[PDB]
Amino acid sequence: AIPAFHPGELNVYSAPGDVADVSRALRLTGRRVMLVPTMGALHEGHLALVRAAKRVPGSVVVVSIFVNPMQTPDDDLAQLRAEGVEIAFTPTTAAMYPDGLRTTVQPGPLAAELEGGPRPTHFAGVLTVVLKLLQIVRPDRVFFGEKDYQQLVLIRQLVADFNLDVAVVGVPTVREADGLAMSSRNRYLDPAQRAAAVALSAALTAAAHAATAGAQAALDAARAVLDAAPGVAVDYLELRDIGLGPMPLNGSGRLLVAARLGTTRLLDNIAIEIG
Amino acid sequence: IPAFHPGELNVYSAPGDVADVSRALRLTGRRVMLVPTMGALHEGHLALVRAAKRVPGSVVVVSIFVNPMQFGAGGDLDAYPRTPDDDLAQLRAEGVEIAFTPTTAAMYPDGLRTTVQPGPLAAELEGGPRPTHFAGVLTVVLKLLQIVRPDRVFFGEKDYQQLVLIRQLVADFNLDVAVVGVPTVREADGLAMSSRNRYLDPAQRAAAVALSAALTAAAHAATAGAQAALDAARAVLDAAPGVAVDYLELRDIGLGPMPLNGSGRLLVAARLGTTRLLDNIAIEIGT
Ligand SMILES: Cc1nn(C)c2sc(C(=O)O)cc12
Ligand SMILES: Cc1nn(C)c2sc(C(=O)O)cc12
Ligand SMILES: Cc1nn(C)c2sc(C(=O)O)cc12
Repeated sequence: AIPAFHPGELNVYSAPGDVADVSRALRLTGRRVMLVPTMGALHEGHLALVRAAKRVPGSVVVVSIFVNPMQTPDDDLAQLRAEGVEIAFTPTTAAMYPDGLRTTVQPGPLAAELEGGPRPTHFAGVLTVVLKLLQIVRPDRVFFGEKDYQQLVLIRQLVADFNLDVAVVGVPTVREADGLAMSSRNRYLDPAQRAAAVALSAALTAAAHAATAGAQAALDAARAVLDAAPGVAVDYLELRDIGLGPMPLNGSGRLLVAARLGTTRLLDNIAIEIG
Repeated sequence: IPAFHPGELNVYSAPGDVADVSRALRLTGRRVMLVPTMGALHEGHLALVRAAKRVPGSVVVVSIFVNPMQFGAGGDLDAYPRTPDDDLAQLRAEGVEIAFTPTTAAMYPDGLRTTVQPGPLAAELEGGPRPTHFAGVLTVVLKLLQIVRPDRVFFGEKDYQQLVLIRQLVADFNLDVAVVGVPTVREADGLAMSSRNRYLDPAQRAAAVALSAALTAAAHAATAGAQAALDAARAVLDAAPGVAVDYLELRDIGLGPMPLNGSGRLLVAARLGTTRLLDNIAIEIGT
């Protein structure tokens, strides 16, 4: 028997088999199943993922809330109900890992770069759980923010390399009024830190406009903006091609930055068109 | 989609071709059965095919791919037997409707990039000296499952450790396929079917009955306990000219981090000249 599913309401499932059976039943009814993976503590950046999913005609939206051990609940659910989301998938760690940590996904060597410097197993955790959610839910499209750009690229590698049939959709970063990318970590910044933190996005938009004068100009403009900020310890500032290989001499790229303010690590990135 | 002719063998090399045919067949009600192979087909493989065929309304996909990722060496990949003409002929005789024969480039356009890391079972038994072998196997099997999206996938008990690892892949990644293990098909004297038996000369083929003889002796000895079962098998292997044993191990049925209770699996690997042969059997201890 298919688990209970009430159309137009928020249906919450905590068992992977339940959400798997309801998703498969809905697919058979002529719905397109959209998956929005999250770790809860939802903010407007997560809601942009939800809204992008909802606009696909025929969509049913599944939002998973799972804190990976390997990479309020009531508040989150209320936010999803207010968005018209019909399915939330809220499994326990033991439901996700009933045999513990066993077969995992090994990322390619991109996972050791950039964010993988301080956290060399983070992406193996992310890709393992993303793979599992994709198999449980079997969505037609899966939605991820561009803010975690290296994650997004590695996800696309997973999908290509394991021949997954899902479409991966990147959704542009949602930003505070001064450009700071949204994050639950922003609230930990004191006022001097929060003022300094706008240097990340300001550096990146300066670089994207400087880029008519070429790659070096784009990088030097971003470095000058970051150098104008106090208490911003830059971990990296890298211009790469769109798939995070070496930047080509012109054309399309991506500029990524990460920095520590006090004990809080912030990331941002932007599209760059060289010349 | 490309062309699909029922009651005929349709051969697709392009992953996208077999994926589109598979999805179209599933959409019309047929259940899709996958039998992954490395070619060089013998009656062991045909038993998997026959098991697949008997599932009602099934369409059978047999894949043939010598997977370079599960080979290290040392020339093992180049030496693997390739008999493509006979393979497709056998499949036509068995009434299989789909053969999937992808190229290396189609499977690995980016080389080795994201891969499957098996659990600790992969570092034991066959994996002890070949620590990357089962990562190769699981990577290729995951890709085939995603390409074909079968309802059921068929593997031999012959390669028992592989089968157990594929059940772990399926469970651990929440794959929506059922894994069917098919019992080992044997020559009249007991020798397990294998695409390596072709490398046994007459003397080695005669000597090689010792593996199956040892294992069935142990299974019967096992009414007297584990030591009795192991010592019976060791005796038979010891009496065999030119069999060099690499391991003889009695484990729990899942080969995992748990001791033997009542039900076990006894596994052997041995070398006859340069030919390495495997076999295994169910063991029931005592009562
Ligand atoms: C910032 C931000 N913008 N968006 C679309 C997203 S999705 C997300 C997330 O952590 O999933 C963060 C953000
Ligand atoms: C403000 C702001 N900061 N960043 C990194 C970007 S990207 C962007 C945009 O319109 O693409 C606006 C902004
Ligand atoms: C003959 C023979 N050798 N072996 C290992 C086995 S397992 C078996 C069986 O019928 O279950 C028969 C045989």
